[PDB]
Amino acid sequence: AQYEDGKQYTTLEKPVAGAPQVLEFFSFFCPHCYQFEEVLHISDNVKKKLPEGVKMTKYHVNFMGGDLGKDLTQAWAVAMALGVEDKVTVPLFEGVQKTQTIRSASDIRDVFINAGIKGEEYDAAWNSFVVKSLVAQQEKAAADVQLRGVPAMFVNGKYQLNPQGMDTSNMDVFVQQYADTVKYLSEK
Repeated sequence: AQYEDGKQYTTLEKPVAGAPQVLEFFSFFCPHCYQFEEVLHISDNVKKKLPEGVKMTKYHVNFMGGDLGKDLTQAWAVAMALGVEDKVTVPLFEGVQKTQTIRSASDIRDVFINAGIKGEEYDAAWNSFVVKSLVAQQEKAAADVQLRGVPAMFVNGKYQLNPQGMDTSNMDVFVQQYADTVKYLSEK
């Protein structure tokens, strides 16, 4: 076939019921994730090719960057709860990997403050039980597919994108191939 199990995607031996339709995992410590965000705009290009009625989910993971890696998963929960993902994603990636100015929870917080979220609003969110359950959801979704690598994308809790099996001569071509694959898996 043109799309083949083990080529552009793999199948989960243990499918995850009730899983989000399009579920992406990343870490602000993850070099390919930086690329996926800043250079390739993967999430964005997938969305433009997804059918009507499909929801897109993106979660942070703990297993990179130790203590700071966990802080970042809680901060991403804050970002989701406040709806400010699109204002902090780029400065978080650059603060962690480019300028290396993020070294503590306080520096993460500075990024939100500079993005215009208020101190009081950030700290309240940070400490809220709504953010706690949001952290739990990120961990549970990663746990369900026993996730040991990022970037990662899963479609309908059954299929896993396999970017290694796509050409990287050309970044635009890699992205379209990636997105068409999601669309194909989406319709499966």
